[PDB]
Amino acid sequence: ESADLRALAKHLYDSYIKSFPLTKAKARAILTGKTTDKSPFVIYDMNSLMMGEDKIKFKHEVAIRIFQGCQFRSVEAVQEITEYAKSIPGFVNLDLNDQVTLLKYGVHEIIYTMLASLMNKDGVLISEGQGFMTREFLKSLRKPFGDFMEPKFEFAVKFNALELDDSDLAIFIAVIILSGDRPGLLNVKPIEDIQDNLLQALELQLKLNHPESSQLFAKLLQKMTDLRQIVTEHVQLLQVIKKTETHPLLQEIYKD
Amino acid sequence: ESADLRALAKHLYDSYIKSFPLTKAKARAILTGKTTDKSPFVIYDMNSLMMGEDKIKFKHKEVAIRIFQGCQFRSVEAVQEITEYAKSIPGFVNLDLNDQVTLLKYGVHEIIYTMLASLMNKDGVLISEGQGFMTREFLKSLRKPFGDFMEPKFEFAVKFNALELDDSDLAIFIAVIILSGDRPGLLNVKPIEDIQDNLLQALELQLKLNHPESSQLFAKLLQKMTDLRQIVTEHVQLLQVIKKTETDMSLHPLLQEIYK
Ligand SMILES: Cc1c(C)c2c(c(C)c1O)CC[C@](C)(COc1ccc(C[C@@H]3SC(=O)NC3=O)cc1)O2
Repeated sequence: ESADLRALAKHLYDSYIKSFPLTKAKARAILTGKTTDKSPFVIYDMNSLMMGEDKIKFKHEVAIRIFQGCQFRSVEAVQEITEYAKSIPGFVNLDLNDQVTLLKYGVHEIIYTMLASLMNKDGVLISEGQGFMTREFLKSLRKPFGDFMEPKFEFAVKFNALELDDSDLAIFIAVIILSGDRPGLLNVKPIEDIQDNLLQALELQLKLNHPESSQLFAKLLQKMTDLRQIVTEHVQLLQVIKKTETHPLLQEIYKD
Repeated sequence: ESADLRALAKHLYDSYIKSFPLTKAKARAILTGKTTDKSPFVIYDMNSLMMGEDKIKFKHKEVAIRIFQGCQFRSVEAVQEITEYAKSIPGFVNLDLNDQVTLLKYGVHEIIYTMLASLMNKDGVLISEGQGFMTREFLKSLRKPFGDFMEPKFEFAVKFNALELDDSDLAIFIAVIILSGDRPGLLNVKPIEDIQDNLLQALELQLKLNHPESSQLFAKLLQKMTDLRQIVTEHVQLLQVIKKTETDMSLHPLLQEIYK
């Protein structure tokens, strides 16, 4: 019944709010919004990063130090997503090796998804939204690194064209984690039974929440392919990056 | 209204029977055994193959290369049919002309491997209008580069075939593929994207009437549009290996053009 999907929907939004500090509705204000409640330090020069890097609350060559920090968050979101996943009804009851797998692979698609929420066409928010690093600056970086985030900007700008909100992404995010075609799973029926349930709940969500936006649920699913390619070809930089910087205890934190 | 979509569902099925002579319904009857009039000749090793040329017509220099140029000739004949089918898609011929070409350049191969599964099972694939059948094992067993071309298509086919789509559904899905905004180099994307909402609308309603028990098949089907791109990519690159280990073997120009 609809009452049950609407239930599971509210459920997942709630976990989404608890598990994820910086929400999209929150970041949208902080971004180009007109609210003067605060003003993120903008990073645009080389002469503004190191001037910001003194006054900010960062926890850590420049083209490399910039990369490493985008890796500090990846290791953070990995935890936020994991905690969110545990609240997805049935996820903890799956076989445990299977949970690790679903998360091993979904993490990289969940990250770029919610990164699109901190992104507009000119840059991206940083450090809980206390920063905005311009896209023009990120292109300007040493050749192994200059096209690091350019694909994610390009993809974000399309994904945001959909005008999803946090209530939409919550159910969307969940569908990714339950992909059920990940390498190496062992009991696949329950993963799919859950995904079907979430995919149902997504469909009713966008229909209730964007009745004018027609066939939006169908457009959203094909953005999941756009993601699987972003991640495919993001690994191809992440391998070639192991052909530049060439820590022991740190490499263990960041390994893969 | 419902009925507008069911009319568009019928129109595309009708173009589909007329544009493709090897439907999934023909393929599935040859493969099963519903007959003794349409049984195929099976090519399980080299020695079969020289006999199959006696008993079937293949207008075909070594074996891995002639089998491969075999796939080329068929590919070219495949593009010609999809180009024909595309022309029947309401609105497609009304687009900007440089865009028709673009949608076709990028869509033609996602579609080939889609309807290739119609002709595949776990054990092999139908060749020559269904007159033959080449074991997956034989295809894995060809010379170092070529014995890998068919395998991911076999892999995609076994998952895809599991959806149990018939021709009435595939006709709509093929047309959802062609009309894609996401194609690089497209001039005016809104009129394309507007068509596809309607094609998608049709596919959603079609997949529900034709497959009620099968929950979320529309969703599930839209997902496998990911696996196609991954097979095109894997091909394009492995196709570049051949053209430089094999600088004597040629490439049909149509294929050559639609391959940037
Ligand atoms: C003689 C013959 C063969 C050998 C045959 C097929 C037919 C119809 C034949 O008549 C079809 C299945 C098939 C396994 C070919 O299936 C493929 C079709 C396309 C492709 C990709 C090619 S490669 C390229 O550069 N562009 C393509 O379409 C690979 C396998 O082998």
